Amino acid sequence: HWGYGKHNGPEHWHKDFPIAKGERQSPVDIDTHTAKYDPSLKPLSVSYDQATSLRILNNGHAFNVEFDDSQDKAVLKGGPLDGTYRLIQFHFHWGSLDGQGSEHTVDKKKYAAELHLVHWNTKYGDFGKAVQQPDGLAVLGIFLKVGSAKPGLQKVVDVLDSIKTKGKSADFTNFDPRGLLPESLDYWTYPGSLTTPPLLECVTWIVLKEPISVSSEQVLKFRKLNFNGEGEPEELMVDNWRPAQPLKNRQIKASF
Ligand SMILES: COc1ccc(N2C[C@H](O)c3cc(S(N)(=O)=O)sc3S2(=O)=O)cc1
Ligand SMILES: [Hg+2]
Ligand SMILES: [Zn+2]
Repeated sequence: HWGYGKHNGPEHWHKDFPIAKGERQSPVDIDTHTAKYDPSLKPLSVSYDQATSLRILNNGHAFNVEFDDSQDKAVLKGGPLDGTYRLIQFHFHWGSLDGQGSEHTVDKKKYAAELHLVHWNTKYGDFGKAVQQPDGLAVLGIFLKVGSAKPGLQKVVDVLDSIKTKGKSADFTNFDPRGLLPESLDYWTYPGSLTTPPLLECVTWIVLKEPISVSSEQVLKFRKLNFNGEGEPEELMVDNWRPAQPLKNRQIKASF
C-alpha cells in the first residue's frame, strides 16, 4: 500500500488515487516573483490559546499530534478563509538530510521540514463531511530551517521514543501549539490538495512566509522514527514528502 519508497512512493500514487494527476494538486513551487500581491486578503486569525492536545501517534507515514476538535478550541479564521476552521492535528514532513524535507518550495528552495496544521471548515459539521468539499480544509504550512532550537518543539521531540514504530501512541495533553508559530503571519495562499493519499482537492493552503528554526539535534530525533511496525524490519522514517506538482492555471496570492 502507499508509502514513500521506490516501489510505492509518489510516482506510483496515481494508480490507486487517479486524482494525483488532477488540476489542483499540492505541494507546488511558490515562485515569489509571479505571486500576485492581493490587497483584499484580510490578516490571519490564529486562536490557539484554548487548544487541547490529546495524543501523539506514529501512523506509518508521520507522527500526528491530535487535538480535541469537539468545540471551537483552536481555530483559524481570516486570511483567504470564509468561516471558522478548527484544528484537528498537526504533523511534519522531513528529509534524510537538512537540504530537503519540505513539500512546498519557495523559488525552488527546499527546507529541512514542513509543519502542517490541519483545520476543517466548521460549517460542514465534522471532518468527514469537510473532506467532501472544495473549501473543506485549510492547512497552515510552516517551513522549518536548521539553526537554533525552537523551545516549544522540544516536548514533541522528547516523546518520540515512546512512539518509535507504526501504530504506537502516547498521551500528549497540555501541549500548546502557539510555540511553533513564527513571529510574522505574512503568507501565500492558493487552492490545493492533501499531499498524501487520498490527495483530495479539499484544501486552501496558507503557507507562511517566515520559517521557524530548529536545531539539528531536534530534527535528528525526527529521523529515528520508523515507518515499520515493531517486529518488522526497520525502515527509518525519512523523506516522507511529495515533490511539487504543476500549478496548472492557479495563481498564488501573497498577503504582502
Ligand atoms: C477518510 O477521511 C480522511 C481524509 C483525509 C485524512 N488525512 C490524512 C492524510 O494523511 C493527510 C495529509 C495531509 S497534508 N500533508 O497536510 O496535506 S492532511 C491529511 S488528513 O488528516 O486530512 C484522514 C482521513
Ligand atoms: Hg474536496
Ligand atoms: Zn502534511
